[PDB]
Amino acid sequence: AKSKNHTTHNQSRKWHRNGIKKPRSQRYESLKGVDPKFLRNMRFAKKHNKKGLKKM
Amino acid sequence: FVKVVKNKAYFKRYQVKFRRRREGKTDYYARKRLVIQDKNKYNTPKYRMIVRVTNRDIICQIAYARIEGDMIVCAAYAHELPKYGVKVGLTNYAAAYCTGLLLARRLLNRFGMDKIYEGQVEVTGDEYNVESIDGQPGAFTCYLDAGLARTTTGNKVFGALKGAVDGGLSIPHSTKRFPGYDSESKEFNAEVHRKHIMGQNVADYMRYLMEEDEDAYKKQFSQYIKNNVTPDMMEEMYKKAHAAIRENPVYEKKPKREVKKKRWNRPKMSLAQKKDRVAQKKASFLRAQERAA
Amino acid sequence: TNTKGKRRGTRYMFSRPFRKHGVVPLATYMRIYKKGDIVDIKGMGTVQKGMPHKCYHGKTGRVYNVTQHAVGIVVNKQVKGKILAKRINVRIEHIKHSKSRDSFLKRVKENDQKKKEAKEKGTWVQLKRQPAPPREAHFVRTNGKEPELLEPIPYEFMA
Amino acid sequence: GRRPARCYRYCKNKPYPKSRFCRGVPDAKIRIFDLGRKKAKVDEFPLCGHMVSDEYEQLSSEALEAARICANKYMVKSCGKDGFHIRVRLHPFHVIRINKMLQTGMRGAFGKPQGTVARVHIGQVIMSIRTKLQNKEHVVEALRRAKFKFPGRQKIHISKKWGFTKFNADEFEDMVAEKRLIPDGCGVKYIPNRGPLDKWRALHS
Amino acid sequence: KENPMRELRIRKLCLNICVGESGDRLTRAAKVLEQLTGQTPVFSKARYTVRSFGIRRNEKIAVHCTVRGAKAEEILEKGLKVREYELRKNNFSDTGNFGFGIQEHIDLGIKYDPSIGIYGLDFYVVLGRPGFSIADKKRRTGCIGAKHRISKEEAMRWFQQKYDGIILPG
RNA sequence: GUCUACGGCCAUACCACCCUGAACGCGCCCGAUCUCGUCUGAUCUCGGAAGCUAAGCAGGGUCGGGCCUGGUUAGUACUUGGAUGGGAGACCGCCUGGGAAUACCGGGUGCUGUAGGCU
RNA sequence: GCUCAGGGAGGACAGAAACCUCCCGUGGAGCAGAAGGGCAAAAGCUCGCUUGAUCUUGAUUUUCAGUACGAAUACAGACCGU
RNA sequence: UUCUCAAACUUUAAAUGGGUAAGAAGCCCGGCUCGCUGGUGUGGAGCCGGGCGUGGAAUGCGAGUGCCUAGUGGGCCACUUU
Repeated sequence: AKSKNHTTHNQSRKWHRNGIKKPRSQRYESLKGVDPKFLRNMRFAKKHNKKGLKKM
Repeated sequence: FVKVVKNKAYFKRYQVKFRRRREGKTDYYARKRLVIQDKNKYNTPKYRMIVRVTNRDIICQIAYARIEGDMIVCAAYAHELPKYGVKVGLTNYAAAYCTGLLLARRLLNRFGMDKIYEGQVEVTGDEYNVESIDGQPGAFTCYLDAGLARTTTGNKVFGALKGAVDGGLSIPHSTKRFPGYDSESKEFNAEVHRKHIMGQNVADYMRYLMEEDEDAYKKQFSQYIKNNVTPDMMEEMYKKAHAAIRENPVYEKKPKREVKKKRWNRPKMSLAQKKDRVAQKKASFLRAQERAA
Repeated sequence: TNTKGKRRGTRYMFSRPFRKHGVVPLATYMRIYKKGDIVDIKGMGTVQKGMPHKCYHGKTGRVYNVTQHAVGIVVNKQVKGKILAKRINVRIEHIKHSKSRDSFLKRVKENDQKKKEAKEKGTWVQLKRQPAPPREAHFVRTNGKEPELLEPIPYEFMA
Repeated sequence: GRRPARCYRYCKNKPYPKSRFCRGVPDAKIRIFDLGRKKAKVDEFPLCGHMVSDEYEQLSSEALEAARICANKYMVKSCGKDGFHIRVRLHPFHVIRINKMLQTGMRGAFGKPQGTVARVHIGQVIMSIRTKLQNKEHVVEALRRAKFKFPGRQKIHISKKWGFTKFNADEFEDMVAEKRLIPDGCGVKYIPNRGPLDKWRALHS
Repeated sequence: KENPMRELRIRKLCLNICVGESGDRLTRAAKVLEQLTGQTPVFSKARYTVRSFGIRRNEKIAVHCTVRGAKAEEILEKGLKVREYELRKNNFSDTGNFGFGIQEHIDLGIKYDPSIGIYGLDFYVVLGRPGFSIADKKRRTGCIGAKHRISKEEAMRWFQQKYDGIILPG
């Protein structure tokens, strides 16, 4: 009782019924996966932005 | 009879190495680590101190990486020491040391950190290394490029490295390769290093020969005899030079004589010349055949 | 059922071009990558560390992270159904700058000089790339000689 | 001995040579590919005569062998042993597979090597016969004998070249005259005007 | 006229005692070369096990000693009397260098011993020119060019002119 | 005109052989006391400067090999889309667009960056 | 620090093959194993020292459902080696 | 030199095909923060405050987003590769 093993026949027809959606094109990317030596420093850059506000 | 190793097809196959690897001047394995910067710097120039010991000269440069071709920021050659006191013996450890001190104090002039970072003014042979001051502009950090020279204990390259370190350049190094390092017992001497720095390694050989015979001395040191260099003058001849470098490090270039414009060189034989030679040869071959019969 | 893996069918992809083996050109290591630099991927087989997977070889992303050796580059490998803006840590030898963005900002900066000029004057210069139009009516000078008559050569079998 | 050649006529499979992957193949029935007076000069066999395929089909090593024998047999009965040079300008490299039954079935099916077949394109030379200017109407007959030994359609072309060369018969005699060609065994050596002149000096000596 | 910077000399004299008799008969072969040369040799460890000859992989077969300069001339000097100041034509190699073989080590101011015995040592002369030492540096190395080499025909009229030693046929 | 030190692209730069190279260089080279190594001061290293550019090198040469780059081969091969086209098939033709590669044949033979020389 | 496979040409015993030299040698060797890719002052080879074959979070890749395990690439915090 | 070739060969090398880009989240001024990076108002990134709409290829179309969810998970045929 052998069967059909594999196909990709009807799959392209199915993928374009709701469309092959390009991913969520959003502003402000997350700082996820950024090197955590650089991200420490940028977090300190925002931490002390108050320091130079009377200059600003 | 055997096959031709270098066929008409060997050269279709054959890849040539890089021109600086073909000429046998650059180690691209050694260069691949020295020159390239951590790419999270974003164009911070990675400075390296180049020392290249020739037969008659010692070429000491400071360079940084550029895709066009690494740009030299400062360079002092050994043939600039005759304007400080070192007349002859240009290519010894003592004259190598002065060139390192020359390159150091010149760059520090060309930046404005001349008076800052004095370094070793009393030449010792200790492990001195430049430590930056809070407020004053930070010490110039660069790294030694030996080239294709085997770095055994007491290579002349480490003379010009010790010159830079005693000038005001914060270079990482160890005193394993500075002379006065014994490989068996593994201590380091200040004095035995200084014997090479001030040039008593040379002066003792001048004494050794002059004591032994006057044939093999007048051969070995012609210009030390010719230009009044005695073993007793030797030590102070470099001490006067060490303060003379720190007097006037700024370089005054040699002016060019006007280019008279004669070509010392054969310019390329053009197509109509290259094609006519063989046309004359195919006349010369056929005109000198008909005469035979 | 194919033999699964990572370097399966990369006999020619992560191969090096003919007479371009051996030492890597050192310009490849020392070109700067900022964040938001749109970068095209091409796995050099000589450097085995920090290779992309073969599904990214030829695909253009952009940098969200720069470390000592690699750049975190956001690429659009699709999937079966949808598309996923995903993040691969590719070492810099497997990477060039993309000249696709570097024909637009050249055209921004050039259509700004052609904007600044022809603004104050009242003169008007269209800045949209109008496509290659149907070519305008032109006179074709025949100069003395009649146009050459072509007629089909007859069949004659060579081999 | 083996199947009807109907079964392996058409170029079905990918070109499957005797290699490191396909080992255990028997030798082709065509050992010797050319015969006659093949130890001859260019300048004495001008008239080349070819057999040219109509179809994209596989001719067997054993059909090429029969055609070799049939063409040789007639040329000797016309011109004698030494009045021609016949070639076979195919080489049976495509290995033919046999899924042998003596109970196995289609379960675990990949054929053992049966023999070698010569894959032929359209307008491609199967056999070539260089002969003298006399025997123009014998190479036509000799190859027409051998067309019956092949499947599909073959066409006989009296080539415009000089024997087994790539140079025209009206130009070959006049190209050796200006030392642009050298007689070198069966074939000819075309000298370009591009080698070192010490080669040119050797020619005109 | 002549250019004395094209003066022909000996780069090195390469001597070997191939015994293939390791341990007892090889360590005593070192005493011969130290007498002959005046310097300690390096032992020749094998590449692979050949079984007909009776060697083994990395087993000490031979012992070699290369001598240079002043000493190298004197060691080659006395060997030529034992080959009676005459060499065959085909002793001389394509690339300038040559060699020959004196059969017994006793002929070189070396006296007999019932334990030392009757060794065979083998000479090879490396003929040189100023600037043959370009191709072995770590700085800029290069081929010496075909103009500068020593030929077999010139390596004769070195030996044939220098020593006035005849070069026999047959 | 040209070189040295460090280079960038990595044969238009390679390989073979031949000819000429002012000056500074670069080299062979000179020795082995120190430093450092070795079977051996050839190499590596150090201390030199008597003699030569002979080599390395540099530039030029070759109806040079290679390489790069055009032409050709050839709108051929192959191919996107099309037909109730042909043909027993094998396969081929047309329509609509794209369009290669050797053989053969010419042209070219390193450009050049920072820093310092020499004429 | 060297340069390999293989070949040329020489050298007492010594031959197809033991050893010592010179020359050529784009990889034709070797990189433990299958095969592919990669590599020449090395990734090969011979040595000198060695424990980054260590401890600790996270991110990411591959298979993928975009789950695991295995494997892996990039970091970062220590402590080390050279 | 020559005849004949390779799915597990290849210097070359298509057609169709896969990315990415074709602007206001964009460009150009400045200053300000940093414990990161350093010869260095250095290099980076982040923050405020700006000045600029000719909306910077063609054609068409209103897009976006979140839950809950059935059935299905035996398929088969033709064009062209295979």
